Amino acid sequence: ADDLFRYNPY
Amino acid sequence: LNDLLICCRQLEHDRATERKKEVEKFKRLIRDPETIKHLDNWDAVFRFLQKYIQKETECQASRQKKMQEISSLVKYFIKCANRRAPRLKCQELLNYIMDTVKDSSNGAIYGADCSNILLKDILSVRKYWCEISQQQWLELFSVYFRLYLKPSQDVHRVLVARIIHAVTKGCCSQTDGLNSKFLDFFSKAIQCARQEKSSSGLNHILAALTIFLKTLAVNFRIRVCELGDEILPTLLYIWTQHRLNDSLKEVIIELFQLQIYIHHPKGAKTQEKGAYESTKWRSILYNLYDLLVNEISHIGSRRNIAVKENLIELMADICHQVFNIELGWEVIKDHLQKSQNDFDLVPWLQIATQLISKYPASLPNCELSPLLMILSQLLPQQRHGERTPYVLRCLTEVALCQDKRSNLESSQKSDLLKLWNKIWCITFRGISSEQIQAENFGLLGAIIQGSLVEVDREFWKLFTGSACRPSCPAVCCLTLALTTSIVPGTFSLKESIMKWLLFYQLETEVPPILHSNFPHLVLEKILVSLTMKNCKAAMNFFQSVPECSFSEVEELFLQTTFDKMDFLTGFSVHQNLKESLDRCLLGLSEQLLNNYSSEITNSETLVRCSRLLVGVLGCYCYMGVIAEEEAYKSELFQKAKSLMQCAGESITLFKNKTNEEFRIGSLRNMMQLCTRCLSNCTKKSPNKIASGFFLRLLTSKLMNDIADICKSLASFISTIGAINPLAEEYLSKQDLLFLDMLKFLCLCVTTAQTNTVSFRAADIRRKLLMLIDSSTLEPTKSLHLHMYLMLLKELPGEEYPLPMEDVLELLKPLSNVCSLYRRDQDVCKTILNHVLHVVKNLGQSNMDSENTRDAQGQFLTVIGAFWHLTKERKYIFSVRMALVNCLKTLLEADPYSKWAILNVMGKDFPVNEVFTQFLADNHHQVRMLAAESINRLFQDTKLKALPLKLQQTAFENAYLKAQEGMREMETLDEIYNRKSVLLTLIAVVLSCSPICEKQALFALCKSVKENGLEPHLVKKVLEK
Repeated sequence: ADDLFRYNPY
Repeated sequence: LNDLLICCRQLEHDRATERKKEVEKFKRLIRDPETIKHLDNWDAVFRFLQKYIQKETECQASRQKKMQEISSLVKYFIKCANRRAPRLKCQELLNYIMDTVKDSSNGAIYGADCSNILLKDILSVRKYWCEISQQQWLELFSVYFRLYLKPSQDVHRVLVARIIHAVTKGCCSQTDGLNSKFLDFFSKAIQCARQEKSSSGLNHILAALTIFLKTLAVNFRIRVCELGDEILPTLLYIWTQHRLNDSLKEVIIELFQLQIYIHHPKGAKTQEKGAYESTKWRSILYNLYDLLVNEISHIGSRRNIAVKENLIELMADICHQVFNIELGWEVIKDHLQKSQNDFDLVPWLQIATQLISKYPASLPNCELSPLLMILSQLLPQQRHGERTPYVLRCLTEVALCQDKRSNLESSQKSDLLKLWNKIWCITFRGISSEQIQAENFGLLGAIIQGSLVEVDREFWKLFTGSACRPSCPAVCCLTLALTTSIVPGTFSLKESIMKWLLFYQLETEVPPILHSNFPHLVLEKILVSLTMKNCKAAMNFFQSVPECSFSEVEELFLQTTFDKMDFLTGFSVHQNLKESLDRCLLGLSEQLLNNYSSEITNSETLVRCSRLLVGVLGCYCYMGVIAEEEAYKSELFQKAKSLMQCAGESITLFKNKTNEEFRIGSLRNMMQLCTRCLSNCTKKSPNKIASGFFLRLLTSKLMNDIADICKSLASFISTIGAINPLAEEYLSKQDLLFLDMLKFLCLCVTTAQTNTVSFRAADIRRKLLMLIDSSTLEPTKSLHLHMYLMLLKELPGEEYPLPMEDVLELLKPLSNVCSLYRRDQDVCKTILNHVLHVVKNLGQSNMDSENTRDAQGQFLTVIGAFWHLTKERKYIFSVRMALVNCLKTLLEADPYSKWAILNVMGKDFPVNEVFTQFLADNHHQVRMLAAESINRLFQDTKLKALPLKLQQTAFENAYLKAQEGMREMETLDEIYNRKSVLLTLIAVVLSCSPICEKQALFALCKSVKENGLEPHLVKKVLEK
């Protein structure tokens, strides 16, 4: 729902 | 905790009278531990209360009192549960409010109380205001407007209107907007107002109608024009027959102005130029002209005799649209001549002034001489009356209009010269009257700028001496005279003017120049040009430096009809005069400095004097008079440095104790002045050199004190609907001062890297980055949001890129900041508009280390998240437009899409392919923006063309998307908009890319008969 905004390098 | 559950279970029953005791216990059991335990519980107690409400209402005056007390209980619960923070589930409460309001079984006062609670507790909360879905908005609007149309007349009706207002705003500011089919609803109300005389709440209804038309005008333009043609006569009848109160009159005037804006975008007179003409509209225009003429002759339209500005603007627009029952300038001339009382003369002067200023071409040439004949008869009264400033302003506008025309006849020119000389002779006497000194001088400027009168020797005497003290209009007239005249010798005059400008009373009483603000680099230019051998040439050289609402909807209207298309469009100085000027400036500066006291003198005066000194030095440095290195060793620079050092004492003292509240205004003024002093543009201008000198003036201690004050301030702890979190009303004086100081520091850091200064830019930048630390910054605070947005907008720079670690520091909290405000459309739009400034530093790849890819990924994941949310119909057209702007900036940064790729759902999309998707949007404005910015796909824009295959593929994709926009098809407006989008895309491709000219021409030829493009429109585009 809101995890898209966070940046995930791995 | 169990006690509350047991009490609720007991209240679930139906006791004869013990339920009153249970209610009293419920009201009295609310305590701090219960509230702490309720944090997540409120839903369960709320639904149990709903059970009690329905059970109680299941079982006249006594019933009305019971309803009143039960509503008091409900509002008590609502205010208690949300008193600290919005926690109650909003959808169920909205359902409850709708259920209680729609049924007529409840009493009128009970429904009024429920509506009041909805207005004051739901629509006043930003979270609830933002989380409401479109369907709830539409059903609320329908329910609360159907109630308004009911014949039941009471006091709550006005309140009901307010509700609709708020709802309308929400439905126009948080969703896609109401459907056009709702318009007839509004129409019905207007019809009632034709027969109903009380008119309880027409102001709010008409304001909501204005908001709806503003939102709905971008599309459905012909529909809005038809609605106006249908509605406006009823409004005119109401205006004629009603009481003529204030608010309703103002709202009706605003609605008329909006209708005129829509029908005639930016004064399009004829249909072939962009207007929309109809017989009904022309009749309405004539009737409204007559109504406004009648309204002007009224006491309430204005002791004061000037008419309200909105009425004057509307009158001027109507006159321009009506003027060629002659109804020409002869009517205005007759009104000017016939009227004797000044009360009946000022409005026509205002109308003429506005008509001349806004539409210079309205006045024909043949009417220039007679008009000046009439005006010259109104001015010469020896006493200056209340009508003199308006006559002066009208004469100024006439002079400025005549200056812009080149097709005048010789006889007309001679007559105009005679009249201008005469009225100059009359207006020159009485110049000593300060009461109108702001207007008089301005008129003189209009005469001097156009070279309409030869300047005599006596005019120059006005500046010298003590006849008139310096002022902004006087200085503007002086520089206008210096531009287009030669100073008579009569050295005795130039030195006199210099002394008058720099006059200070010898032994306190600060000079007027140091007290009144002047436009930047105006006094210094005059002072320098006075000392030069060729003053006129120096002034011309100084003036020759290159330059560094609903209007946009009107521009969009003009673009749609293809009526506007932004695309396819050795000096020497007298040594004695220079020494005299230096001596006078040094004397004034020393007199200011030695008289300085820690409290008596104001802070901004010292900064003004320092700015004047550095501006004079920079104006010298722009020419060959002085050299850069030895300008630093001049005594003027030392005196300016001393003045700034003296000015820093106030900053130090405020740093010592921040609790003081009376020092904020002076500090804010000084920060604004210092911000105005510095410039970031680099185009070899006197402003740049003056800014460099001023930057070199500042010491490290002052910067460190400013940074410490900023850190301390940061760490320190009616309207219609919910308040925007970015609204300035949430900011105190301390917050405003902190923002001003932060902007000043940002500009200092940005401009310091170019030159060399005493302080260290790296340390100040590090201190600034310390403010947005994760442990310190909370995005939920409005001040922190403003700080972060200001840093994002100001810190990045193109000429001198920031270190990539600083870019990472800037981009670190952006994900969380966007996460908090995912719901809010306005904050998302502002965030996108501010973050599009980082792409200039992100695009750099010379130091392509791991930090570069980390920052690029951090930015691209957020952009892709916004794009993915947009694809799911989650954002309004404003956020889409901001996203389109950001994508256009990204395309400018990386034309080849080497690194600008959006990642979402495990898939990758190049920015170029994503950009062409916006050509098939559901909103005309976004489609037009994309079509106009599509040229970024065919040019470097950093002007070399792209490879052949890339251009071919981009053109094919854009053309296919534009075709598909039409392919998925009363509604003439949609078809017209899609055709205009197609033609605009083709025209832009033709104008920008010489390679794809033949392909674009063939596509246009195909679409003439395949897509049914209008032959005249494509003919006009091809001609242009």
